[PDB]
Amino acid sequence: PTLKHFDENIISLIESEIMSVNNEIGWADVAGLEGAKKALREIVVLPFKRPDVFTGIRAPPKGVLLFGPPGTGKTMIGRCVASQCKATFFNISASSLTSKWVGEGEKLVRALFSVARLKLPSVIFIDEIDSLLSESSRRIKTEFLVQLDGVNTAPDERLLVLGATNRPQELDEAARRRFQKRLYIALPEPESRTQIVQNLLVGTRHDITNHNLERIRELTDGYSGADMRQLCTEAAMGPIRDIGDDIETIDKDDIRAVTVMDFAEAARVVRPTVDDSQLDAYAAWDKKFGCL
Ligand SMILES: Nc1ncnc2c1ncn2[C@@H]1O[C@H](COP(=O)(O)OP(=O)(O)O)[C@@H](O)[C@H]1O
Repeated sequence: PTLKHFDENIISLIESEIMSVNNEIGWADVAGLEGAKKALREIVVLPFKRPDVFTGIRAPPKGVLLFGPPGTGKTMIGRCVASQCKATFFNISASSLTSKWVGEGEKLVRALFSVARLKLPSVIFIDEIDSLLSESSRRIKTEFLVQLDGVNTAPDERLLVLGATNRPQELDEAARRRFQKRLYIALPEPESRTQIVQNLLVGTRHDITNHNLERIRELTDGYSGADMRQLCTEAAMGPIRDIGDDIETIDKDDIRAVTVMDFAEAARVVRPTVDDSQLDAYAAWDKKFGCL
């Protein structure tokens, strides 16, 4: 707290639950997405590392839009991107703005860009940004565009706004225009899905074999990484449900290992959250608006 003065509660709200700083966390736990990984590195990381090189025609975009089905790790992708540029991270939802924090919001959208503005390099992550760019809602939704044109008005500032959306087909020309680059973050590849599962099972007693991984991969077509997590929780319930009344007395170590059937059954309960008709409406939007 210094050099600036809004309600001193706004500032705290930022230090407390927007402002974040994570060092040297690479891509860790973000599975797959090689395409997008490459691009973010080219368009944001490299530029933040060498602003002496990336000027003139080699300037980075000030606005990148990540879009795709929900539960594809978009918010963490942002956290890693920030971590590799050794940048101050600012995570914030547009719903937290247009509901949890209204009236106060417009004053906060301002203070956000001010803080960011002096923690350079800074990365501002706005989740569900399509709501923000579509009432006190309008008062805020305006201050926002104000704030974000300013970003396109300071030349040598290492300040990127990173916006994420599950509903890109919901952004008009003037909206999409604020985004030089537009990255499609899509559902886990088959091999990605099983890496997730392996992360999620660490610390849980299980007999999952590589041959099993393959069966799981086989019946988790269309699953997001969030579904995969749902899957694992449900699968882990198998042992739990085999008990009954010993439950309150049983040794946790005596709990049956998680097995492939656990997943096979789990899969029957936990189904993909994305309708095939949507994956197309994404691919269509992407090939006509995305940096493919
Ligand atoms: N590489 C990945 N791609 C997609 N989802 C992942 C990945 N790694 C982990 N997840 C799962 O996704 C969930 C959170 O997704 P999130 O980062 O909120 O995605 P989005 O911002 O696209 O909604 C976590 O519970 C996690 O288990």
